[PDB]
This record gives sequence, structure tokens and C-alpha cells, in this order.
Amino acid sequence: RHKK
Amino acid sequence: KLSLQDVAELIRARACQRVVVMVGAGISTPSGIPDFRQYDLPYPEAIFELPFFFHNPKPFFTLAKELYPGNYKPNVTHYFLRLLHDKGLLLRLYTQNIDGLERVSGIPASKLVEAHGTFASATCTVCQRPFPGEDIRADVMADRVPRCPVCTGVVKPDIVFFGEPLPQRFLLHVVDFPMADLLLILGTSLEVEPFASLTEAVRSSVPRLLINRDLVGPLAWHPRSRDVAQLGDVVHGVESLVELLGWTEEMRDLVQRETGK
Ligand SMILES: Oc1cc(O)cc(/C=C/c2ccc(Br)cc2)c1
Ligand SMILES: [Zn+2]
Repeated sequence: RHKK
Repeated sequence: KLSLQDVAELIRARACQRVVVMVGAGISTPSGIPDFRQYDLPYPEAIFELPFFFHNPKPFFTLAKELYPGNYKPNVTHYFLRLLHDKGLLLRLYTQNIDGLERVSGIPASKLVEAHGTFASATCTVCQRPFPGEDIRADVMADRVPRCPVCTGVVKPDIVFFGEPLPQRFLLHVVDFPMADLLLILGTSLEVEPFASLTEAVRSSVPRLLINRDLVGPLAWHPRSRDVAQLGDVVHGVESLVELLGWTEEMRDLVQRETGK
């Protein structure tokens, strides 16, 4: 879910 | 409303024992590393874009060569964080920088979440074989593009690029932020998600202390009553905090031992  | 000295006293007494730290570029410019907006780039972000990188990896490798160890050393802000570690107070240090100076200052990797990754290890872009960073140092240091000894794919340092998942260790936020009794934010606004709302993830009983050029980000946007801002030169703010903590001598000890000052 968490992407740069 | 809390002052810097109140926070210092909570730390001197161990009312604060489980410190969660978040840092950005503001702690690295005092080491002589510039911030972020001629590498031969169509636009700045292209250096951390995978398509651009597959079409031209040289600019990224030029940055890597400049950031590999030996070009920069940690400064007092890194060494203050090391001191937190040494005094049994550091639960975790989340960093957006890629200069590796947190590790260099001797904070163990188990205390670090290098949320934009690291040059210390690399990965074949094609077959995903991992490789230690020193394995590609020769090639990077001679301006050759490193290639996979098996499939020929470009081997890229484990810097996180745009569109990639944050590293797996980023999952520690799920447990560190509820566990923190003190949140310290140094040298970043935390404007980008997810970092911004992690500032919201601590409990509202938890002081949030910002040492930064200015008051910006979610501490500006959604202030809570145990927030403290210490605005100005980051180095000066840290040294003030150090001094209220009574850690001046320990700081000198540590800087001399690690850097020969
Ligand atoms: O928060 C940090 C810390 C750090 O040590 C480095 C960077 C990124 C540097 C960079 C250099 C050249 C171009 Br073009 C784009 C970005 C960000
Ligand atoms: Zn490969």
C-alpha cells in the first residue's frame, strides 16, 4: 500500500 | 503549554524512555550535502524514476558515487541521535535521507528504518538477486554500470524509487508509533505521505517536538497541546536541547572518539  | 526545557526534563527523568525519531534533509545539509528543488536529467525527479533509469542509469550512478562512504561525515544532529541510542532511549529512527549518515554515526541497523532505502545493498533489476553494496563499489567508483553476473540485468542499489513500495521494515511503524512516549521530528516538514500522518499516529498524551527551520506540516496543520516547536537552525536547536539535557560533555566525548575532533 505504502509507496514512495 | 510545554517548553523545550520541560521536554529535556521529561527525558532527564525517564518519563520519556521510548523515543521515536523522524528525520529528513535538514539534518544532512549541515554535513555539506545540498537539499532538493546539472546531472543530464529531463527533470529532477527522473533520477529516482525506474523508466528513466532503465533508459539512462548514469545520472543515478553519478549520485551514488557522490554519496558512497568517505564523502560526507555525520554532524552533531546525527551524533545527538547516537547519544539517544547509547542512553537506552531510542525506540526507532525513521529517516528519509539516503546519505547513510545515521548508520555511519553508529546507530545499529535494528534501530533504523531507512524509509527511502540504502546504498549498503543492491538488487538485480531483472532477476532480483541481492548483492552487498561493496560488490558494486568498484564498478560505480569507476563509472561502469554494474551488471548481474547471472542474467546481465542492471544491478541497482536499494534506493527506493518513485512508485516502489517502501521497505518492509517500514511496517515497524504499526508498532513503533503507538509504543512511542516521545516523538522527535528533526530537519523535515513531513509533507509527503505517508510520513505526514505518522505524526498523527502517536497518542495525544505524547509530546511531539519539532526542531526545524520553520513550523510547517501536520504540527502546523493539526496542533496538539503537548507540541513544542524549536525553530531556527537545526544544529543550534539540537545543541540547545543537549545543553538542557546536561549532555554537553558526553557529546564532546562521542564526537572526538568517532571523528577525531
Ligand atoms: O532527504 C534526502 C537526503 C539525502 O541525503 C539526499 C536526498 C536526495 C538528493 C537528491 C540529489 C540530486 C537530485 Br537531481 C535529487 C535528489 C534526499
Ligand atoms: Zn540478474
